[PDB]
Amino acid sequence: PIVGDIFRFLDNGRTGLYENYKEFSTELNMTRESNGVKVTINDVISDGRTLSITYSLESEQDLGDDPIILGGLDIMDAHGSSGSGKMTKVTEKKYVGMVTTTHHDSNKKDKVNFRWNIEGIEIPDRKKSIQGHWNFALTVKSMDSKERTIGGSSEKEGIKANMEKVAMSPVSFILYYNQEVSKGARKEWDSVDVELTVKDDLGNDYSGEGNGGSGNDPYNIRWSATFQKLNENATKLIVTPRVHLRVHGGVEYVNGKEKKIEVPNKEAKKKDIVLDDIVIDLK
Amino acid sequence: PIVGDIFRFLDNGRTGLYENYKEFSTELNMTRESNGVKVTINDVISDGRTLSITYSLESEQDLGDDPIILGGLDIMDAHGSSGSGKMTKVTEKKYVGMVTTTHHDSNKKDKVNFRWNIEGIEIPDRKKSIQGHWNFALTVKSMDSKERTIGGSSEKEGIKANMEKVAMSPVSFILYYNQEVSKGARKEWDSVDVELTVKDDLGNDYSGEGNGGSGNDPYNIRWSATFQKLNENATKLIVTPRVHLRVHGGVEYVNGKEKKIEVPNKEAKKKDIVLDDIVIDLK
Amino acid sequence: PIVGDIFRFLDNGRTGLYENYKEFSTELNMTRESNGVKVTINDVISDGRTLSITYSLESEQDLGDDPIILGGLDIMDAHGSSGSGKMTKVTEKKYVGMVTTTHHDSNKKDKVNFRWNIEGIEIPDRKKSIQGHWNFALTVKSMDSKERTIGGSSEKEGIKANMEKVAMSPVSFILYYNQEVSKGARKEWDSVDVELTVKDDLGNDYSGEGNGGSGNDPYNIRWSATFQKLNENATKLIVTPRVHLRVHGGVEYVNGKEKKIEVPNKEAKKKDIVLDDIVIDLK
Repeated sequence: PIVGDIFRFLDNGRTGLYENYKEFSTELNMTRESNGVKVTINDVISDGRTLSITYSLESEQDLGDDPIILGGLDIMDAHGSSGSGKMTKVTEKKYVGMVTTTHHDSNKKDKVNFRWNIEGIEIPDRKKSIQGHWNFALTVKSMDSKERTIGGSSEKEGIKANMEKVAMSPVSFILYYNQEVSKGARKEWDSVDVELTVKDDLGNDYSGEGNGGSGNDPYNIRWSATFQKLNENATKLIVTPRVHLRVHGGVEYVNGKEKKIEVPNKEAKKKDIVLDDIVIDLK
Repeated sequence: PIVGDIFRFLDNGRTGLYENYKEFSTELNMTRESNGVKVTINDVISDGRTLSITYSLESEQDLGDDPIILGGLDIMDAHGSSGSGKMTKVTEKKYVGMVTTTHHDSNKKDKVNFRWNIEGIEIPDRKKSIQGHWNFALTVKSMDSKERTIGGSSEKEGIKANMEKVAMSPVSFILYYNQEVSKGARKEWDSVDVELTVKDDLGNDYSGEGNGGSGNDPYNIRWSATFQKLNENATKLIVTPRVHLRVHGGVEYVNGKEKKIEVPNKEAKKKDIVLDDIVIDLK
Repeated sequence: PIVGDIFRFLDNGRTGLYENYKEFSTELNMTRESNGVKVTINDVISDGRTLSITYSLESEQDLGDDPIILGGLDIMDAHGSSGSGKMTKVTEKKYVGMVTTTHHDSNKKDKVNFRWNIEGIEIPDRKKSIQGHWNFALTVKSMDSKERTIGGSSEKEGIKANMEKVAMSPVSFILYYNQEVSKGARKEWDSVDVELTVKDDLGNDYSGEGNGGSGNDPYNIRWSATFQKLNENATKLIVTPRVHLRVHGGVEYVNGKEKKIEVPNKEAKKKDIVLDDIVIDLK
């Protein structure tokens, strides 16, 4: 009850990644209640890399349209961490959502100890928050995954994508990789962002979702993304790096020398998208 | 100054619980000030079970109608914890409030070490927050209480309330207890909530307030509540468990078979309130 | 890029303090990215007393006018701490800001270990937050400063300002001090606030900014403030303590005894500003 599978309920309208999550999840339906607010933490699961959690939020009284969870899901001994969260209305007193955390410890964790510590629910519609504490402290065993360390790359505008690792669970698979930007390229561009699109030998496409990036400069970022149950008959992944370059503010028309149209800075120049292409042996 | 007794000022319009809190409180009026905002932490007190704190908030500039404290009151070595907070305007630059935290360590704590760590004041009226840090780190000695471990219960619809413990301070008293729900009952209901109402042998009623609940499933929840200075001539508590059952979304009219009115699901059925009744020896 | 020197960009319209901060800063441009939001932590610097950090915030999608950083900059082994933060729009997807934290460890710290842990970006304009994690864990070496322990004071209305310490970095200098309030004075006043204004032997004035205050009662507060690069030819600081006294709610007119105007409480009385004056040997 509420919604039967929160992972699929939340997986919209480009779709697929969460498809096998509940079945591989540990169901807990463990509850905390203060101040008219019952928080339940439903399905639980851990890549080894990323920990995803499913919850409900029920109240005595309207949360409205976009309640804000104050607090945080925290992994003990995460080295860095990144994350995401969604939430969706099912009734004006029921909400289901998902919180996701990715640690940046070099190796994956067999057991993830985490604490979900909520300190408040803001109800922006009603200008107000519900104060209190709702806490869960628990550790989860990770599903196993096969990781191979891989290489492979393509360059172009200065600006170049390196594969690092691949990891395959029963439910999903992960691509680890990073972007490098040259002194040339850094200079004409201030937001280089390298997306990968995934196919296998075989026809198929993979839906996926970033898990966050990191860097010591604004340009050389290690990233990783998670994608759909790898197809069992696939031999090879074909990876295309989409690169989205950007710099605007205001700007100029130069009706010039005549009668030709011309902007400083160059109006098509100064924020574009480019491509490349890599082959990974599932082996 | 500000308001003389924040505990009573905050205790509205069903009334009584906080009545003796200030007198048994440790007054500290310890202050922190950054960014135009002076936070004072006035009265302090600890059940052994729950820690309640009283504060003022003064600013240079309007908080408006419902300022939001970003941060948290945290008990060191709390096992779980729950809590509540209220705040009330006294001037457009003065606010008084109370924060309450309940730990779920099996035994009560003689000393409670806590940290009140504020990271911000949102001013939803003005769409804005005041960023900063205001921190108090301090430990409080608990008032003593007499706790007896008790049993006693009543069942009905599957769905059954068990007393666990009673604890009596000079200022207030606590009932520990839990609800159990059967496979039968769980199935027709998704929000069973067991409230207790308290009398003594003697006429009197007790105002009280939940301190939070906990469970490993959505149904079997350990709870506790706090109630008024127990009356000294009372011998026995008479406890009535109010049970509020719920499931709606949309719904149906069936003008049928004729001419009788009929909803799926059954429109009076599927969210009700029931009762029972228990006797506890103050002994 | 973005803005070249965030410290000066943020230093408005009484101006000077941040003027030499970037040059003495450690530039890091270390980045974290989740959920469409790239947070960069640009310039870094530490008084020994206070740690100031500069950052950018870039998004895929409007932050609007006053985004709210949920989370906190935290110093490990800070004894108490206080802080401040500003942020300013540069584009509807670019924001630059500064966060400042002051620890109240008796001695200054040669290395400050801190964690910047962001758990969310509220977008009050759009009623909404972006959930996730963006974390930086890093330690900074402090710039050296010359601290002398000093005394000196002036009294008046009961109510009296004591110098404690002075500390001079290459970029800025700090005055440590405290206010004391007598039983007389405490009684007619509930918000005594002692500001200092700074000159040297020499003509010059110093822009400065509180770093927060602390006290075990609402009145005797240790404070400190930071001011501009001390002028090299200065021999002595001339410090004037401005004292702002306050108590209003409502109030009265007494057309009386005739025809003279008279308010209870006394309408000019009950919130004023007074002064004093101290000489510190730079020695």
